[PDB]
Amino acid sequence: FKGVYPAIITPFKNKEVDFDGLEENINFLIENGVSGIVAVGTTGESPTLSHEEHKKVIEKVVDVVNGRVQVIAGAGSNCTEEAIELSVFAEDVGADAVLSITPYYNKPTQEGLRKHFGKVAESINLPIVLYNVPSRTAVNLEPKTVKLLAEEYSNISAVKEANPNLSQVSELIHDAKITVLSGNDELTLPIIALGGKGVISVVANIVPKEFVEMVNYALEGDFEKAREIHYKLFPLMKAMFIETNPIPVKTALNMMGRPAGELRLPLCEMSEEHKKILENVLKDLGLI
Amino acid sequence: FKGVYPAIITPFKNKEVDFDGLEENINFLIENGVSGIVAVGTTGESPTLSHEEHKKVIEKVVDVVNGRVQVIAGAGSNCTEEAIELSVFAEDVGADAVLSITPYYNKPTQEGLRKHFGKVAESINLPIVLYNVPSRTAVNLEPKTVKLLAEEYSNISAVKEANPNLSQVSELIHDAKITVLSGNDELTLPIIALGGKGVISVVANIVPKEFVEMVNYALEGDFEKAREIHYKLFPLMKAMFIETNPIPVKTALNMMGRPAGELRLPLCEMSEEHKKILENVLKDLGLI
Amino acid sequence: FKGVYPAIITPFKNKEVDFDGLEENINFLIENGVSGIVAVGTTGESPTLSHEEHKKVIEKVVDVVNGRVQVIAGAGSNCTEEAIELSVFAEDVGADAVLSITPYYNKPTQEGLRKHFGKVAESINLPIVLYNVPSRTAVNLEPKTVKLLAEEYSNISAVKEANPNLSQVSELIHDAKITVLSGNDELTLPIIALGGKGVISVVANIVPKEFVEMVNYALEGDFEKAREIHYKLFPLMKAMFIETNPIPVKTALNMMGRPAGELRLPLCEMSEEHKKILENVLKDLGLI
Amino acid sequence: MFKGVYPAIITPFKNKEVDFDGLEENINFLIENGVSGIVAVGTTGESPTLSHEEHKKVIEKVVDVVNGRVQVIAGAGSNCTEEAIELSVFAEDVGADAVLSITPYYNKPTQEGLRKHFGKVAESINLPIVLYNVPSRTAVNLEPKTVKLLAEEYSNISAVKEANPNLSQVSELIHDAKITVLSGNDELTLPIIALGGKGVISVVANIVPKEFVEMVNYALEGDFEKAREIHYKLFPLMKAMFIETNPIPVKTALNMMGRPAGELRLPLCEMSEEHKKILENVLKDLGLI
Repeated sequence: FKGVYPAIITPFKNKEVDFDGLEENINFLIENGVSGIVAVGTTGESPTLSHEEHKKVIEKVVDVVNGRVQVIAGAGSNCTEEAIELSVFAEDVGADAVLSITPYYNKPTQEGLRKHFGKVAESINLPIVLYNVPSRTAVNLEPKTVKLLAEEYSNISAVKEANPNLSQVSELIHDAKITVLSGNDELTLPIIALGGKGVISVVANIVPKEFVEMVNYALEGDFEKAREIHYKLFPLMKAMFIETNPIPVKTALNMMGRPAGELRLPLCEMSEEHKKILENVLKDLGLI
Repeated sequence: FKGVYPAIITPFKNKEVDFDGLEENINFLIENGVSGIVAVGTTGESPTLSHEEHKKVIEKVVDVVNGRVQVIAGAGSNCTEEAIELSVFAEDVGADAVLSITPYYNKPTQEGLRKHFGKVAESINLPIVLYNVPSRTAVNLEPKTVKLLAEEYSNISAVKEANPNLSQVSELIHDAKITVLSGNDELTLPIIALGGKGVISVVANIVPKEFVEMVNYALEGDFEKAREIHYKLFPLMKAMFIETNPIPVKTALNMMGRPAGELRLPLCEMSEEHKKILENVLKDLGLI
Repeated sequence: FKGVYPAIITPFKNKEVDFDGLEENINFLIENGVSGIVAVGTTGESPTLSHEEHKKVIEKVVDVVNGRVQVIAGAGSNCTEEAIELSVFAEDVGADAVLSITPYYNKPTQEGLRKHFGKVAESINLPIVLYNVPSRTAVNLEPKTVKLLAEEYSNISAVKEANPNLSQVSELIHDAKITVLSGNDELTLPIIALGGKGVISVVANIVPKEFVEMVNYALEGDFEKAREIHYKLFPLMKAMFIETNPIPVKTALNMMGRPAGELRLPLCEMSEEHKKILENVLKDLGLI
Repeated sequence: MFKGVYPAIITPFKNKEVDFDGLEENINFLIENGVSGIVAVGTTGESPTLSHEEHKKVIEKVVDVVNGRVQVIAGAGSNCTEEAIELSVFAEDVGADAVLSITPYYNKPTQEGLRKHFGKVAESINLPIVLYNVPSRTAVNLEPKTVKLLAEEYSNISAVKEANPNLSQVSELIHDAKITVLSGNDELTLPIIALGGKGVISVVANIVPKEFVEMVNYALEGDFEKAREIHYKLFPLMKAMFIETNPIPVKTALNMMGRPAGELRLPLCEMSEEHKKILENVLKDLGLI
């Protein structure tokens, strides 16, 4: 795993997944140089997709990409048995990897997380991206735990790290001997300087070419040029979290006239104050 | 809503729900004076129950209780369509009310929270208990949002408040359109002192009788007698969070030889260290 | 220690301590039922008094009170040498107790705190009220450290507890080593329910009579009547922290035409937005 | 401007008194090793536990010993505005090159209170001023909007030592401020420079000045492959520097290495036996013994 992997939105139309818009979105991202696509993660609205829709979206992404970039299937759950069914499906349907979130809400212990991901890792042969986002899940996947997992299971391959405490990123790089992927667009630059190898990205849905450029300069070690793009995208990056992801990214795509449509409850339209702000940021970049 | 409402565990035996054990537990609680039972909440491991088991547990609680005390059924979800469907089922199956958790993990705005709970309120005629636990969900249901909800829908009746900042409870009581139930055993006494009317409780699975008396003292305004049971049980209350609920409560029940059985992954067995502490707490109380 | 001790403001006039206003304020609070006076704490702007103003304000409080009620002198500092000096001064000048805050900013360890408070307790024969407020000091004085202090030093007699996690208060009460005084006006009712014996108060500066009545109702165990006043005063109690104390309380006292005067930098006049909220709260109470 | 590595020097004590000879010897050690400047009597220097007179004499000793070879930044912050002015005026009068000025701690002023506070400091002197933000100690966060107003009004508001570990605060400063950002966290120094910061005010540069200077110069020149190598080699040491509250670990470490430090002043006190051993092993691993 290296470079930019947009966490793609799931577009909706007439209350159903918009499979055609999906294809068009995927092809857009591929023309602009992304290394891969993460299907049905948080930005894909996994919580509000039926079991059956989650499967059809993954299959659609696998079928459209048709090997041109890595397809990473969202397969996390806070129920271990479900995380297994999903991971096995991702392998069977032809995904190249699995993104597996730490169980949210039920708050397992570190031993719980170890056991949980261990089952997941044993269930499939695919590379697994562990996904840590304490601010949403109420649990922090500790580096020592990842080190144990990584040393037991060769397919445990990377961490998408969205803990904003970057000394966790140092511990992972130093002790854990795992690939770190940024889980926060705005921390991608400093995480890559730390040893990080890429990013699973929200904003790359909107500006894939520029984000790909930025990340490529950061990987090459050209931070002067990376910073230039970072600072240019900086207001857009802030606007991506002006309300909870994916409310902003879908709003922005609608404003640009790209496929996205409605958010599913309990997610809902941005405030007007917030819209105008995003509106202005998009205008400043000449995106609309 | 008034008094002690144990949030019951879901006992397991041979990877299946222990229906006889459930029945044994319910009658134990009823016989010790609880006002009602909360089925398949987070203490009942709802995250790791199948859709089928969820419905079967609630049906069994309804049928065993047989109108004797209130049955409040867990029916929340971070997907609104799923919340509506669970709530409809609880009504159709004969439950007296619905416990509805704020969407966890996807972090809806206050407006999205209001829309989510509105859809739930509109789907059923049963009284609804809203459930706020920011330390698990990563979202705080604000008192002004409860106020707007209780104003719009007459079946929005109570809030199980587990926010540990008791100014939020004072604000709920002040902006007075709902009954406040303690969502934390150890804060039950000060929450009733503030004007709370009961508790949805973990510890009441273990010491139903004593907790019922404490609460009744607090409700009567006799805090000297209430404090005396609070303090007797204080070490027990702490041990109930020595690891993530329901790990300790199930552990404790197994210890006492009562129906409980295993935890489902990613929840797992307590530390040897932590069990020793729990064991000793239990022993000092003559429960083992 | 029992009942209501206002932490009095230090009024200023023409850039100097307003000793007459001070006298007038003290007399007003005594006439309206307070149990004592806390001089030159945080609410009295101790960080912005010179060393000589600090000693003078305390001397004046001692002199005006003239033994009528207990005088508790702010002493204490994040430098142990200064804390001893301040404490020995309080004794020499005729105060009845000392209020001693945990060192702020320099973050000593629990062992550091024990040694700091030990040196203070050895330096004087007066009773000492420990002051814990992690939200300001960046340090939490653990109940086990209090237990240890109280066991070694018989003049460590109380803790002013401003940690809003009321489990910490339950722990302090369970050890029964020490009197608990509320450090937060709005948590006074629930803290007394838990076994607290009173409050070091901000809002008592504004409504001494009403707050004294609330607190006595609570100490007698009449929570029905305690609740009535707590809810009557709730919007005021919130207004008291709408910005950092003592900016609201001095603002309210000036609006009321009582001695208070200017705030010393870095504290400064409240926002116009916050002034409007406070003024309406004072008007609702008939205080302006 | 401010650039490169500025250690926040300890104040060494001998027999309950500031150890001036030890202080001199520490200063020359750091200068020998290529530091850009010295930060005197900040938190690492136990500013809370020094007398007024010790504070003054310590800054005086630092100015004199340094003798213009490197920049001297004098800690002169207080949570009392009148005292912050006084300390600042003194730093200028005595010959320091710059003032470090911490957001008032404990009393929790509002943003506007902070602006007015730093405004009075800035009006009091002509020295460049480094604003120090460290919410984990002060209970307050100086917002980039507030820094931007300061810098727009006062030409001598020159840098921020940023110890807030939320690094998008750092990119908000780089993006909006026009102030120099200095790292306030040894372990975040490398990612802060990547974001465009220009150096660090450092605890660990007291122990390994030559290594830190060179890691920083690599990160400054944009050679992150080599910055990373030194960052990870020092990573256990950087964590040890906060194993207990700074400056407990750094002084414990200097004493272990037989360099001037001596005792901590209450309420600071000796490290636990368990923490001592962890520190010792990391010192042993780097061969600092």
